[PDB]
Amino acid sequence: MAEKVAVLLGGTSAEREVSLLSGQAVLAGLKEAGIDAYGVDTKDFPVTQLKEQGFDKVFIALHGRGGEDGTLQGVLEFLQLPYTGSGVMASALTMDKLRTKLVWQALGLPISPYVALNRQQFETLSPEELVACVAKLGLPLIVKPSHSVGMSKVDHASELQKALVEAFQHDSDVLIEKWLSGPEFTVAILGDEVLPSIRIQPPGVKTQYFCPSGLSDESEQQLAALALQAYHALDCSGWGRVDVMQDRDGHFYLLEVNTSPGMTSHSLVPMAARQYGLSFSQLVARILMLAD
Amino acid sequence: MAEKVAVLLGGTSAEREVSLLSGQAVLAGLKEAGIDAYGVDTKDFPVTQLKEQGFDKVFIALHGRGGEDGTLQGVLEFLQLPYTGSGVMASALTMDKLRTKLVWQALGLPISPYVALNRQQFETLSPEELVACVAKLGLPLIVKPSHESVGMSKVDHASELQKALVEAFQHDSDVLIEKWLSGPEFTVAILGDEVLPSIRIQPPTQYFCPSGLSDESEQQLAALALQAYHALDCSGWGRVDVMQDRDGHFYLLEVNTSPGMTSHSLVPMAARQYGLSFSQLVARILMLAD
Ligand code: NA
Ligand code: NA
Ligand code: NA
Repeated sequence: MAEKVAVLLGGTSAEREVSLLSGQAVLAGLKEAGIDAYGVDTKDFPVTQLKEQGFDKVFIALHGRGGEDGTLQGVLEFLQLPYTGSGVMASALTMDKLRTKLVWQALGLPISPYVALNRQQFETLSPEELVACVAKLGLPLIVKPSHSVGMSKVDHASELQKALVEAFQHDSDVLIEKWLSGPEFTVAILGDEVLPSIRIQPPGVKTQYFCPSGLSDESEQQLAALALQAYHALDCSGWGRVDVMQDRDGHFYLLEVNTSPGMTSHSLVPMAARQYGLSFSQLVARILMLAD
Repeated sequence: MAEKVAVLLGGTSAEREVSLLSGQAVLAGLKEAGIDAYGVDTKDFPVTQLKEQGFDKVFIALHGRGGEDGTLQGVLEFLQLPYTGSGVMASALTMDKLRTKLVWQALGLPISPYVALNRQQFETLSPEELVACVAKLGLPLIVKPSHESVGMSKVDHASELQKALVEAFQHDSDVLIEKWLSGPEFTVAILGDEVLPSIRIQPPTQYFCPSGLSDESEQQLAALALQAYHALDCSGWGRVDVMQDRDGHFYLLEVNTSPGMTSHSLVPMAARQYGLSFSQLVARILMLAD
């Protein structure tokens, strides 16, 4: 009757080294709570054998490709093992910045004005026609692939073409967004509970996090309700984090949802959890409890 | 070495019997084109061992749960085998009728008026408040769960709504109430970047290909179907289902990411009209997997 829990960690993606640390910490947190957990480095053990190996339940602490993008989640649904975080559709949809935006937009949720361009339009249209496509966005602009690399800030119209070429190296769909002044915030969600937001200050020569975020009580409440809508819009469950950006006018704009967040002692979700009053061990036991 | 190709067929879903027929036909079609293909009934053989067994490539001819919903596609991505049809995101997004509609709607593509309801609203609101939520849709109405038929009804009078909502909320926490459309229904098969000839569907069941539309209407529908398909990130192949209203406007219904491939199915019928044999069809679909 007691459950054997596999903590999937490391793997083969670019984020392997961070995932080893998330996994190690999750493992020690689950053990502290009395959970019969085992570390499973998926670089050396194939996730297709988890069931044969005796596991009843899975905690996902991989990041990036093969971890948070739906592929692993599909394996686990095929094996019929319960697992933490979001299902197939949500894990994959949250990787696609265009379709994430489209869903949010149809629900009237705030996103930064933008224009999407596919490959066929890029090949069809002259640099001057492209400039006219995006004129209503004003300046400056952010150009990026829909699926980080290949991103540029465009300060005037003449710089657009170069930024579009670079972005179309990596993808057949590209986003041109109106630039936002910042700062950036992230909001962790655990089950139905929204945790305290964190303000992020990225380096300029190191990354700094502030929790409490510094927002007014009224702003926090708006941001919390917004994050929760953004998360439910994409059909996320279990847990995740919503990244939001402020503009000069103080309004929030939705960036993305991360469906397998970092769990190292320096990561964001543990920081918000601690501020909410949970120990790391309580956090991980709660995430696991939300898998059924 | 010629590539060894696995044709996944049968499985354990409600559509097993149709998938055995699709798979049998695909198998014979691929062999006729010179492909080294083998039938693999996934009820008896686990898909997680396809690579160990020596397969280089996969043709998906399963339907329904575990075939066209992203889970199988995730196994195959993990194993790094190329496979036919759409990837994980598109396979799974096409099963979520709410999100499919939201994406289409944000792109300005035509869908029928509708209201979405979650479980918390259903528990919160009185039958009369629900009737008022959907009054703007008029009558009759189609009530259905947001994910895969099972809990789906036609509501002819306001008084029937509650019962139809109860039934739908048996199977899902999100439910769609949609305005009924006078028809007829069409389906548009897509193969790579090529749109095939539409088929008109007449429920009593009859299929017409050519569909009977004017050249100009066919062109619009073809362009519309292609946008609908690309909107949801589909690739390889699939079918787009579209419906007319009384004034002839097209409305998008759904995209099917692993269509029937029996000798009597719709995609083979459109392909035959386009000038392809069934063997050519399946060889094309396989070629689009890389
Ligand atoms: Na994700
Ligand atoms: Na699908
Ligand atoms: Na009209």
